[PDB]
Amino acid sequence: MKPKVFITREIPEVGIKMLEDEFEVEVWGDEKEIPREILLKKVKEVDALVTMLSERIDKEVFENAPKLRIVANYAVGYDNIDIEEATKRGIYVTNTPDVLTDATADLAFALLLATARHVVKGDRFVRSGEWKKRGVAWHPKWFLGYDVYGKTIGIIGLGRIGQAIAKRAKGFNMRILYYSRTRKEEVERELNAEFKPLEDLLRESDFVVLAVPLTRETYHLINEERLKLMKKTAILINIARGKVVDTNALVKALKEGWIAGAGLDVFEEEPYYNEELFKLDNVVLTPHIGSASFGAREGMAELVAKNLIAFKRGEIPPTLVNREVIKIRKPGF
Amino acid sequence: MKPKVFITREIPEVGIKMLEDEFEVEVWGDEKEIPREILLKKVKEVDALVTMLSERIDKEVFENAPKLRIVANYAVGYDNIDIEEATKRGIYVTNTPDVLTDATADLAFALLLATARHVVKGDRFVRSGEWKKRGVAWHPKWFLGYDVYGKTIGIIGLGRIGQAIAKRAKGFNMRILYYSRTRKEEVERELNAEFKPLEDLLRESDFVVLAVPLTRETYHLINEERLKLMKKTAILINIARGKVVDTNALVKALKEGWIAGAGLDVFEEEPYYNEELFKLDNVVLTPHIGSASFGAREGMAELVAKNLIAFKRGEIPPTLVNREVIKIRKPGF
Ligand SMILES: NC(=O)c1ccc[n+]([C@@H]2O[C@H](COP(=O)([O-])OP(=O)(O)OC[C@H]3O[C@@H](n4cnc5c(N)ncnc54)[C@H](OP(=O)(O)O)[C@@H]3O)[C@@H](O)[C@H]2O)c1
Ligand SMILES: NC(=O)c1ccc[n+]([C@@H]2O[C@H](COP(=O)([O-])OP(=O)(O)OC[C@H]3O[C@@H](n4cnc5c(N)ncnc54)[C@H](OP(=O)(O)O)[C@@H]3O)[C@@H](O)[C@H]2O)c1
Repeated sequence: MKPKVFITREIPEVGIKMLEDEFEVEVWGDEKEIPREILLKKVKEVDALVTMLSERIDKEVFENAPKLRIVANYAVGYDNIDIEEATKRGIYVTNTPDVLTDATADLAFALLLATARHVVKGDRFVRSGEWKKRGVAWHPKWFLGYDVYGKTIGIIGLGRIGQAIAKRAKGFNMRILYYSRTRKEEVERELNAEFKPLEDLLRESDFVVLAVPLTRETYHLINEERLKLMKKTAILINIARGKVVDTNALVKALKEGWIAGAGLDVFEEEPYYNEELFKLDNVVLTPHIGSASFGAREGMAELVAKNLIAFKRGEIPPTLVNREVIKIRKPGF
Repeated sequence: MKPKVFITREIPEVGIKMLEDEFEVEVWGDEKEIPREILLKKVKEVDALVTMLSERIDKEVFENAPKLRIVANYAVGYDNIDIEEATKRGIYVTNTPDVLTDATADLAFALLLATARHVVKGDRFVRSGEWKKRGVAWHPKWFLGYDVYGKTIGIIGLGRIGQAIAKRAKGFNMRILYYSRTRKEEVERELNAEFKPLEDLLRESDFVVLAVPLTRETYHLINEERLKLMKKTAILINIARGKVVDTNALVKALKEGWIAGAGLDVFEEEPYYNEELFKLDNVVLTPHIGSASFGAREGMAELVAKNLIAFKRGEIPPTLVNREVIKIRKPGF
């Protein structure tokens, strides 16, 4: 097991064990992200690298790692890596798609429902004792929320996660609108999803769910202008990336009644704190837990081991991101 | 509009307006439940009565209401009314089924996902600034929750709400088990739901959802013995009636790890406070808001008016509960 690999955070043990007999494994042990200073130092003799979304694996990193031929991100997204600079150095970059799809769609719907029906607020009300204090049991007009069944959901990014979200929406007999770079008719057919230019999707939707990678294009896709297109009753759900939304524009819309509420799993800076946003009652927040299900994180761990182990054996990584590097160099150490 | 009617709480105005031109409408205006003292006094000259879940419409009430010939409950459940004593006195009792089905199923699934994925907890963590304070952005083992998609759900009471919940479960490709008093083949066929004696449903389900009315039989159906039957990974969802569950047994199961967590919308006493339960992080609570969607509450108001207006025109109420009273006396004032 000559191949050296450094994992920047403690992923589920199943992945670690899978790599044991094939690699010399070292793993960062503190919960907080690893300081760059230390990282630059630990990547000197490594062949493989397993990083997290929060870590920025740019050019400076690839420089201090002369022997690094593969970087397996422990996420499906990969906007934290400079994939262009890596394809140049013949460095393979993998990710973990599909294994975390259901957990992320499951969380998107939890947010949609929690926001639409005020579960967080109602919980605080009960748990704090306030409900008991008030002496009121049940009231016709208390915590009135929005209907979900039969409503129109507009998925922005009908990819692996987007499609999973649409499959669930069918269970809520929703009318499914979606905006995406292309139209895959076999997908439109199976899900009964209808393409709509972004402006139309924003105008006709009761729930708008973001599920696109973060790129130059998607950066601030949801701005103060597009926020005005949505209905005053619509709710926005973001389980994509924090920067796909203009927080300031969003905070304005919520305070100004442009839309009804928001469920946010991601933010422009993580961790995040914003007194204004957090004062709001029509907002539900979670600390980037989209893929946090026992099953998903375990599957991610196993998929990363598969990619690194296939690369060892001179094979194209099952979930290789930049296939254009197959040319610059072939699989191996 | 000779007929007099007294609504015990301010239901959506659309219902009041519908009755305004056919009845002499009076409505209790405080938000807290009307004191019995005042109530007994207000029902003296009333022909119709519109009550809430919170009010106990027993014999003592039917007495002080010599003209009262119809009590429209503003709820689908009716365990708050002494239906027996009413059918005796020739008093028609109606409820509001179907109009609130979707809102309750929607809330039931919202609790399911929020408990499974720690939504409430995650929000407190983010909102309180604690997440920012700790310095960790994203961690492989943080807030790990349970998968929903593909899992097994056991619906106890496959009625109007139960079936709605099963329709949504299909959206999560769940395997649907269900315990109920009878088996309706056409329903099993449409939902792909499989009957299972209560005991098997409890051992095989990852999510147990209660949707039965409160009765002698269902009283404390979920006790310390049946809770031991559930998986240590299972989650219990109660959107039925607080007393269908033995809170004490539940609190025990939760602290002891007999089951993973609970999502509760109803309680044995409302409003409710319980320091032990509320200290728990694997419990999600909401103040009996199951039917609190704009559409549901509005449809309930309109349905109650349709019932009262049909009874006036000498017709059998569309959603008449106690049909055995059709004999004791015909429809009218
Ligand atoms: N919150 C969490 O815990 C969590 C968990 C997992 C993933 N995520 C986020 O979810 C993202 C997507 O995940 P996925 O697996 O579903 O990836 P994916 O399938 O590759 O992407 C989904 C869709 O985004 C579309 N898209 C890309 N750029 C677009 C643009 N400019 N305009 C419109 N549509 C665009 C893609 O269309 P085409 O492919 O046809 O161009 C694709 O249909 C990840 O990249 C990550 O940022 C968050
Ligand atoms: N939390 C909220 O905000 C909220 C909102 C609305 C309603 N609710 C509660 O939900 C209850 C059910 O609503 P629904 O419209 O679905 O009523 P439903 O359709 O009349 O009843 C649902 C099911 O319960 C079954 N059942 C009754 N007794 C049982 C027993 N002893 N063992 C097993 N199954 C039994 C019934 O079977 P059978 O057909 O064989 O009798 C039926 O299949 C309401 O009565 C109310 O208590 C709560």
